[PDB]
Amino acid sequence: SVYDAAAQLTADVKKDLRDSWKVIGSDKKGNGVAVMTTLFADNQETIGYFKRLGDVSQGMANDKLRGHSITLMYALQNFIDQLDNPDDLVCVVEKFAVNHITRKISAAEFGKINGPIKKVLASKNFGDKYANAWAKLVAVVQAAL
Amino acid sequence: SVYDAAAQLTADVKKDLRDSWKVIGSDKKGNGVAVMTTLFADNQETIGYFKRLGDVSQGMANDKLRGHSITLMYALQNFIDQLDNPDDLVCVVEKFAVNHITRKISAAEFGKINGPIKKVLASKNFGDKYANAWAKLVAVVQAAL
Ligand code: HEM
Ligand code: HEM
Repeated sequence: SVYDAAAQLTADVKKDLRDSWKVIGSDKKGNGVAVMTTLFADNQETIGYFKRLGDVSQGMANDKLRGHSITLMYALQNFIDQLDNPDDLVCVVEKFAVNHITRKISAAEFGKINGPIKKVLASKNFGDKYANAWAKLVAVVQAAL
Repeated sequence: SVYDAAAQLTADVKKDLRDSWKVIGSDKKGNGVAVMTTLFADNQETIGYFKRLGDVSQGMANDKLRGHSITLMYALQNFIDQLDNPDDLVCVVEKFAVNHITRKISAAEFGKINGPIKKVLASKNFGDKYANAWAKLVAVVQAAL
């Protein structure tokens, strides 16, 4: 249930998400591409899903990858801005869920993003505490897949 | 090209875009739904394209329409944030262009959004000057369609 998952976002979790987002969200282009490139390096078996982006090994130099990456960060910004209202968070999460259900992405594969996020957070000095907080948010999307 | 269209947005245009967005973008749920509902009211022929959203006449009550509307406002937020870097604005614009090209939305049809935006701006007292500024931004997307 996406509703039960959304309920797991307690006061403490929401604070950690906001505090860390102030930092990671300050450079959407750079951190977005870093998240994506890490995903492709750590789980090479997912590259096949992104054929539309072309050669993702080019990183920041790939225009399609950069556009996709920046937009991905705005999806996260969207989630963070809906933390105050469970009903609105749910409706936006289900919106992006569809975008992935159409690409045949399961909850298990969607979860492969936790690794990259934890690595990007660690590079900015945010440890496991924040990684776990973000994992709970990703869990809300997984519940809708 | 899309670059020429984007590279043409002047300082005065960007200023009016940012000033009006500070207001219109402050309530993404309320103004986003207002935009979508206005589009359906004035251009009833577009209703069929949004069958995935269900009964759009339900407005705010429709969770799918609400999720779509809030998300659309973040697409505009994305554009606004990339105004000072034409290279970044272009790659995000082309990304959203693909989303509509896949739905067979022509440049002319995409332009139907100008009416709704003009009316929403007007509801907050932003006149023709501001409406013209937004049509210039919508034109950057049309250059990609
Ligand atoms: C925090 C986690 C993630 C977020 C918020 C997210 C967000 C997005 C967004 C906003 C889009 C564009 C939707 C569209 O225009 O159709 C997208 C596309 C996509 N996502 Fe994700 N995504 C996430 C994780 C993943 C993961 C882990 C995978 C694969 C294992 C995945 C696979 C895809 C694919 C295949 C596309 C289509 C790319 C294209 O052809 O343009 N996503 N995602
Ligand atoms: C200010 C201009 C507009 C913006 C910023 C915008 C933005 C968006 C975004 C973010 C999506 C979701 C893409 C996805 O996840 O697949 C979307 C979907 C869509 N848009 Fe637009 N759009 C605009 C104008 C229009 C207009 C005027 C039309 C109709 C003539 C149109 C037709 C569609 C359709 C049919 C969908 C698919 C909806 C669905 O089934 O989920 N858009 N738009």
